[PDB]
Amino acid sequence: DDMRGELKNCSFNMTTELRDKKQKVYSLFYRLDVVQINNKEYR
Amino acid sequence: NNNTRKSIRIGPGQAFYATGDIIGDIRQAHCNVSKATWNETLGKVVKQLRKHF
Amino acid sequence: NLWVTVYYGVPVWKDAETTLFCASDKHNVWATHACVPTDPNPQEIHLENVTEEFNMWKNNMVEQMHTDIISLWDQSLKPCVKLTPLCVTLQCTNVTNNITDDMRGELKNCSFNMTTELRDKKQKVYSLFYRLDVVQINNKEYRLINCNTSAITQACPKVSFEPIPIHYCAPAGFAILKCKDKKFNGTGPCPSVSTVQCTHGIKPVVSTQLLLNGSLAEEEVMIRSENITNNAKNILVQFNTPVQINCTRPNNNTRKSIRIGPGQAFYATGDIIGDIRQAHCNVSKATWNETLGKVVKQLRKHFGNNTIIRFANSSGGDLEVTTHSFNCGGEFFYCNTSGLFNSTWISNDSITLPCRIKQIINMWQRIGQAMYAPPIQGVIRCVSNITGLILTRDGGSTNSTTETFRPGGGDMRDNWRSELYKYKVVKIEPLGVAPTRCKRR
Amino acid sequence: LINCNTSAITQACPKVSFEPIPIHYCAPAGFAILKCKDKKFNGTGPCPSVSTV
Amino acid sequence: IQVTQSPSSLSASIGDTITVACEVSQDVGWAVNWYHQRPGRPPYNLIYTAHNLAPGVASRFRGSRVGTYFTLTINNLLPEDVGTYYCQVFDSFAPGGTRVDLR
Amino acid sequence: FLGFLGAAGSTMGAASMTLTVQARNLLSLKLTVWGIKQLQARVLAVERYLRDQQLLGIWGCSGKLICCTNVPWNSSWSNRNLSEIWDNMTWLQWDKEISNYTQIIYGLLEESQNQQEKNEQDLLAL
Amino acid sequence: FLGFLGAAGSTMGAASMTLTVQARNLLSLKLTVWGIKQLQARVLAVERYLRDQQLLGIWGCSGKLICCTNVPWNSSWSNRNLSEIWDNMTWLQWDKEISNYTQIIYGLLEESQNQQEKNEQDLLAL
Amino acid sequence: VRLDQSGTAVKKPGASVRVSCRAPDSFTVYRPRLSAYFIGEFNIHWLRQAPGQGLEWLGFVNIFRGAVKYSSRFQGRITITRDTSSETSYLDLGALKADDTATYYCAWDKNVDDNPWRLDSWGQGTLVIVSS
Ligand SMILES: *[C@@H]1O[C@H](CO)[C@@H](O[C@@H]2O[C@H](CO)[C@@H](O[C@@H]3O[C@H](CO)[C@@H](O)[C@H](O)[C@@H]3O)[C@H](O)[C@H]2NC(C)=O)[C@H](O)[C@H]1NC(C)=O
Ligand SMILES: *[C@@H]1O[C@H](CO)[C@@H](O[C@@H]2O[C@H](CO)[C@@H](O)[C@H](O)[C@H]2NC(C)=O)[C@H](O)[C@H]1NC(C)=O
Ligand SMILES: *[C@@H]1O[C@H](CO)[C@@H](O[C@@H]2O[C@H](CO)[C@@H](O)[C@H](O)[C@H]2NC(C)=O)[C@H](O)[C@H]1NC(C)=O
Ligand SMILES: *[C@@H]1O[C@H](CO)[C@@H](O[C@@H]2O[C@H](CO)[C@@H](O)[C@H](O)[C@H]2NC(C)=O)[C@H](O)[C@H]1NC(C)=O
Ligand SMILES: *[C@@H]1O[C@H](CO)[C@@H](O[C@@H]2O[C@H](CO)[C@@H](O)[C@H](O)[C@H]2NC(C)=O)[C@H](O)[C@H]1NC(C)=O
Ligand SMILES: *[C@@H]1O[C@H](CO)[C@@H](O[C@@H]2O[C@H](CO)[C@@H](O)[C@H](O)[C@H]2NC(C)=O)[C@H](O)[C@H]1NC(C)=O
Ligand SMILES: *[C@@H]1O[C@H](CO)[C@@H](O[C@@H]2O[C@H](CO)[C@@H](O)[C@H](O)[C@H]2NC(C)=O)[C@H](O)[C@H]1NC(C)=O
Ligand SMILES: *[C@@H]1O[C@H](CO)[C@@H](O)[C@H](O)[C@H]1NC(C)=O
Ligand SMILES: *[C@@H]1O[C@H](CO)[C@@H](O)[C@H](O)[C@H]1NC(C)=O
Ligand SMILES: *[C@@H]1O[C@H](CO)[C@@H](O)[C@H](O)[C@H]1NC(C)=O
Ligand SMILES: *[C@@H]1O[C@H](CO)[C@@H](O)[C@H](O)[C@H]1NC(C)=O
Ligand SMILES: *[C@@H]1O[C@H](CO)[C@@H](O)[C@H](O)[C@H]1NC(C)=O
Ligand SMILES: *[C@@H]1O[C@H](CO)[C@@H](O)[C@H](O)[C@H]1NC(C)=O
Ligand SMILES: *[C@@H]1O[C@H](CO)[C@@H](O)[C@H](O)[C@H]1NC(C)=O
Ligand SMILES: *[C@@H]1O[C@H](CO)[C@@H](O)[C@H](O)[C@H]1NC(C)=O
Ligand SMILES: *[C@@H]1O[C@H](CO)[C@@H](O)[C@H](O)[C@H]1NC(C)=O
Ligand SMILES: *[C@@H]1O[C@H](CO)[C@@H](O)[C@H](O)[C@H]1NC(C)=O
Ligand SMILES: *[C@@H]1O[C@H](CO)[C@@H](O)[C@H](O)[C@H]1NC(C)=O
Ligand SMILES: *[C@@H]1O[C@H](CO)[C@@H](O)[C@H](O)[C@H]1NC(C)=O
Ligand SMILES: *[C@@H]1O[C@H](CO)[C@@H](O)[C@H](O)[C@H]1NC(C)=O
Ligand SMILES: *[C@@H]1O[C@H](CO)[C@@H](O)[C@H](O)[C@H]1NC(C)=O
Ligand SMILES: *[C@@H]1O[C@H](CO)[C@@H](O)[C@H](O)[C@H]1NC(C)=O
Ligand SMILES: *[C@@H]1O[C@H](CO)[C@@H](O)[C@H](O)[C@H]1NC(C)=O
Ligand SMILES: *[C@@H]1O[C@H](CO)[C@@H](O)[C@H](O)[C@H]1NC(C)=O
Ligand SMILES: *[C@@H]1O[C@H](CO)[C@@H](O)[C@H](O)[C@H]1NC(C)=O
Repeated sequence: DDMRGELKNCSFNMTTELRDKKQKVYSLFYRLDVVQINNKEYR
Repeated sequence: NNNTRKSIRIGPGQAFYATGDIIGDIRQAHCNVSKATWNETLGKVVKQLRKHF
Repeated sequence: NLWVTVYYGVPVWKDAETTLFCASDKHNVWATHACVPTDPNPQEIHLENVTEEFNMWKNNMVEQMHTDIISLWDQSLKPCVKLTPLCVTLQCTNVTNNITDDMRGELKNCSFNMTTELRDKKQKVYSLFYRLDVVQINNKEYRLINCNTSAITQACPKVSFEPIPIHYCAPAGFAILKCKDKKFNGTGPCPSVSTVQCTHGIKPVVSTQLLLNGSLAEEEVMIRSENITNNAKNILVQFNTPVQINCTRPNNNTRKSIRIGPGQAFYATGDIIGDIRQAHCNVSKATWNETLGKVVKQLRKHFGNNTIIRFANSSGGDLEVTTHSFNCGGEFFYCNTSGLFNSTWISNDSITLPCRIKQIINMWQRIGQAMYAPPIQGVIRCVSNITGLILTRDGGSTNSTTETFRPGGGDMRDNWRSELYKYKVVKIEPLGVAPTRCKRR
Repeated sequence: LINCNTSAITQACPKVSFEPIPIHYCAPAGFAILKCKDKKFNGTGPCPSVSTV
Repeated sequence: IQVTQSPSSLSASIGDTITVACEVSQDVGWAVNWYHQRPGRPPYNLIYTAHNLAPGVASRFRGSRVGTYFTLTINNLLPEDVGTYYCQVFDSFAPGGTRVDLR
Repeated sequence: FLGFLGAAGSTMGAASMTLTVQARNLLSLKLTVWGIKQLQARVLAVERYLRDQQLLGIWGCSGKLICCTNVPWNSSWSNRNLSEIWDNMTWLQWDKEISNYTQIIYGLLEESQNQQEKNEQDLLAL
Repeated sequence: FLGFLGAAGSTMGAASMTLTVQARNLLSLKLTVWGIKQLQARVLAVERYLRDQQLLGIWGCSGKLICCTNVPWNSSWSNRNLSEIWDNMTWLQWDKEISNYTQIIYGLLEESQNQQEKNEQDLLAL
Repeated sequence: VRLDQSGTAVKKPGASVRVSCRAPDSFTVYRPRLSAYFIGEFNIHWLRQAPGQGLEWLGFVNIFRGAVKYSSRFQGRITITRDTSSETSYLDLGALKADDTATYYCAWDKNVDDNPWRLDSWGQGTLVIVSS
């Protein structure tokens, strides 16, 4: 109950070894590290 | 939480260490302080603090 | 009776470790300009009656040299363009115009999109990369080899990689003891100690299997090893005579400048004028045979007269160890040297060694950084002396007298032990106390 | 930008002032600075009136 | 180089003091290492340089050098010491080893 | 004349004749590796000289290459004959066989100098 | 023996008896913050020691822990009795009450040393 | 240092075998004066133990640039290589014979001049069985 919304499962486009090639990967960020932008968009 | 460090290569020799999926239940990180010990320490502190007031 | 008398300036020294500053007699990688100008006439003083213990294997000077060389190599690289945008998909095609049999597939004609001076604008350029520099991705798609686990930084083209001799000079209150014994192996006392303010001209040449441009033994070929019984310690060989080595890069290479951003230039490899041949190092067959004969003659002492000595090539590993790698006029070679250590020994002609070229060099094996050597315009050609060997004896059964020796290396410290073998660092202790019949008034 | 094909610019930090502040160059101990007091001194040759600072 | 070590096997009761020999054919200085292998278990370093204890090894283990004659001495033997002993000199391992078991 | 450490292997008397030549060599840019090494070497030389100068000064022997004191020879440090020491030995061995007794000798020299000076104070005052 | 600053609270005479122990402690890598701080500290220590040694040298008292001079003591600085000073006072208060007259004393010391040395030269030449 | 090896392998005579040995986070060292993670000059030794027999030494590889020294009893059919990126060592034995049935161990050598051929840490061992 206390952990509801504290984690965020964020997936983003990230650059890879080959500069032209892009890459999609996901990671977990705590709610205090990401802010909403006005699923939803975060940074 | 039993966190996993997932290495994400964002460039030449540059690695960004991300947070992978957590194995098992996800709980709240917490700290524990003995109630009696903390109460005794607070009692000593308040006893020593009455002198200045 | 007797009384304690204090003396100042007595000739007493203890073994000690200290920082040694540089002195030397275009801008270079070693920053020899920063070295203080050495005296035109070095002072060398003969310490007769003196027998001082020496041990080059536990000498600090080799470690301090290693640290200084790597620090200089790193510092000379900081104000240079970083080729992080080069890690882009490459479209490489076979180069098959005026190429020989041995050169089939060793060079690649890669074309790639590259960032123009205007950030939004992009340009398509092409460059020539050796096969050892590019790896296939699974015409075909390639990438620079180190782009997976290293950031590329181009060596500045204007700094010379040539080894300028450097003298390691100890500060005041310290002395450098030079072992002048001509029959001195690396350990044991050296009863010919002579002090000098600092060492002779040391060229920090970077080679793996053959010791280039080094200092010669005075009388005969010497075989120095920490534990000759230990078949894992490298055997330092020093030649009493020099073995000359021609070699060159026959390709008429052209440096094409590609502007990859604001004030950032990447020097590519343009079309080669004329035919394309194989880089190869020449060694005189008779001279090499004579030197090998002297080496095996001096090597029978540590193993016995009736033993069979056989020289075999490198057993395997990375390219730097399996081949004889070194720099020559700004380019890094990787020479096979399989025809050198090939004969076996029991009780005009030249040997052509096929070499290969690399541009991505990761000397010192540093995690995260690698160097891109810019191509050298014209035909490079250098003449050097093989003044040493790095031999590693194999094991063997107890039923065999055949001791197989193979070229080794990799550890640059072993290369620099062959130049700092005769020197050591001592700390002057000028206070002495001795009983005397004098008593203060 | 005219720079773009010959150089890379770094913006001067706006908070640092380019205004000239007088600064005195002082020699270490064991060294002295000789100040020529001649008002007709053209810069070459002897200076009859020398004062040290 | 040839290295020999003896006896081939020995049985000792709890708490006894036992020693094992490892002879080298040539002077090698102190470059002798001692290894413990429990049955069905990977070997681990026991003594290095013939007189230095490996980390985690109890002080009851002692090694000594007599010219070309090397000895590893066991004090107050305990059940976990059962197994085989090997002495290493560079690339040479003594054949067979010495199996030590409770009596 | 032989030079710096010229008489290192010579006898005691010959070495003592020429202390000055080793005495003079005890003392004689950007933040580059060579520059910082040079600076550290310079400072190290300065401090190595000054430690020795301070030690000489405490014993009341500053400015004198050879200085006699009032500390008796305990004869346990070395009972060797004077002729043997000063004609058939080098400074290196002499320092070799007194490496452990040096500190107590230095302390005796320090205390003897201090008391000597205060004694002088009384006489100069009276 | 008490150690460095051991006799800090002692009387004048007892403190002067052990000047050596405080006298011997005035004198005793990359460009990292710790390294640069170490180098700055080393240079500061060596310069402070040499400033003190030079200041002693000007008064012709180099190498002497306790040295006498030839300038009279004007009672304006301190008129206290000697017995009280040397038996019922510590060096801290003594420096406390003469902090202001130090410079003129140093100047008198320098002038007296120069004049005495010139007189000695005149006598040596004649 | 912890060592991890591959699982059991079953092979026929004349085949080839590859056993992996991974030593995570141990291939790199921090030279302090030089201020970077460099690949240390470690040696990974490869040893095998026949059922009920003593230990036998095969060969070792130098992590720095891949220098290899091989026992003469196996020269010509043995190959030891390491991958600095994955921090793993590979043993490649060829022309396997029925007597090669043994538990193959990979060992860690700090390569310290004062302690020659110290095998400080050992893997769990890998059973390689060959039969027809
Ligand atoms: C061992 O020493 C020899 C002699 O010092 C080195 O050969 C020298 O190599 C350099 C470049 O590698 C040559 O300099 C170049 O000369 C050409 C032609 O004059 C010039 O166009 C270049 O701009 C550059 O100055 C130098 O001439 C050459 N010396 C000779 C041939 O006598 C050799 O490289 C050394 N071995 C090494 C470093 O492994
Ligand atoms: C914090 O944790 C430590 C150890 O995890 C606790 O110490 C233990 O306390 C129990 C009592 O609950 C004893 O039985 C154990 O012997 C103790 N072990 C050690 C190693 O100290 C400590 O009590 C905990 N404190 C709080 C406030 O939770
Ligand atoms: C083999 O190498 C070892 C170690 O380098 C040598 O052992 C040293 O021997 C000297 C002899 O004077 C001792 O003073 C050292 O303490 C030893 N160091 C050790 C044991 O770490 C040994 O002498 C060498 N033997 C041969 C035959 O080369
Ligand atoms: C190395 O030696 C080889 C032969 O031993 C040289 O190759 C010859 O080069 C000349 C040009 O000078 C040609 O005319 C010959 O046909 C070549 N012989 C061959 C290819 O077998 C080579 O030039 C030498 N390299 C040097 C001296 O740098
Ligand atoms: C390396 O190249 C040099 C050229 O600089 C060779 O020296 C020449 O050798 C020939 C013999 O074939 C002589 O006729 C020339 O007079 C030499 N020129 C000199 C000394 O300037 C040298 O022989 C080559 N080394 C090898 C092993 O071939
Ligand atoms: C050392 O020499 C041997 C033989 O002289 C080389 O073995 C050859 O390796 C190549 C691979 O590049 C094979 O294609 C050949 O069939 C092998 N020949 C044999 C086994 O006789 C070995 O590569 C050489 N080592 C180096 C480092 O060059
Ligand atoms: C170093 O040279 C040797 C011989 O000069 C090379 O070994 C030969 O490689 C070719 C390549 O196919 C084989 O056909 C030969 O059978 C091999 N042996 C001989 C005696 O020629 C070796 O490959 C070279 N090392 C390299 C290229 O890295
Ligand atoms: C998602 O998480 C946020 C926490 O910032 C919370 O406010 C929101 O209600 C959550 N939405 C759902 C559907 O769980
Ligand atoms: C986060 O989302 C990814 C898919 O984008 C999924 O694979 C992963 O399991 C998720 N992690 C969670 C829900 O903790
Ligand atoms: C990555 O870019 C694609 C391109 O349209 C987009 O569809 C996708 O949502 C992006 N992924 C993100 C923003 O995580
Ligand atoms: C965390 O997960 C790993 C497997 O990834 C497991 O080995 C470990 O025991 C787990 N830790 C706990 C505290 O359960
Ligand atoms: C703390 O202890 C005092 C006296 O023992 C008691 O009066 C008080 O209620 C206690 N408070 C808590 C929070 O335990
Ligand atoms: C490489 O390819 C380019 C075209 O992308 C061509 O202009 C050039 O001549 C080629 N060079 C060689 C050596 O094949
Ligand atoms: C091009 O070179 C590669 C070497 O990397 C070779 O494998 C390939 O066969 C060559 N292509 C042709 C058409 O010869
Ligand atoms: C450059 O980018 C264009 C854009 O699609 C592509 O068609 C071309 O193949 C690229 N050239 C390379 C990767 O060499
Ligand atoms: C990068 O890719 C190359 C491609 O062959 C591979 O050999 C290398 O091991 C990779 N490095 C990694 C995954 O760190
Ligand atoms: C080296 O020289 C010393 C002294 O002459 C001698 O004792 C020793 O045997 C020589 N060889 C080695 C490998 O130390
Ligand atoms: C190479 O050897 C020649 C003599 O054969 C000599 O004159 C020359 O100085 C040597 N070059 C070096 C040591 O760099
Ligand atoms: C190399 O090519 C250039 C043309 O760019 C020419 O001027 C020069 O003479 C050539 N060098 C040789 C050795 O053929
Ligand atoms: C080198 O000398 C040996 C001496 O036995 C001889 O067998 C061999 O043929 C010689 N090699 C040559 C001259 O190339
Ligand atoms: C090595 O020597 C053998 C004969 O001893 C010869 O057949 C072979 O070609 C040689 N290898 C070379 C020259 O690379
Ligand atoms: C930069 O561009 C200007 C014109 O915009 C030109 O005159 C100048 O030569 C160029 N500099 C280069 C290409 O280095
Ligand atoms: C400055 O004055 C000196 C006076 O001697 C004279 O020699 C010198 O030529 C003058 N210089 C100029 C620039 O007039
Ligand atoms: C070396 O010793 C001999 C006799 O032992 C002596 O005559 C000679 O003077 C000594 N050397 C020096 C430089 O004094
Ligand atoms: C401290 O004061 C007492 C009494 O005044 C005295 O006896 C003692 O000697 C003093 N301490 C020292 C170190 O002199």
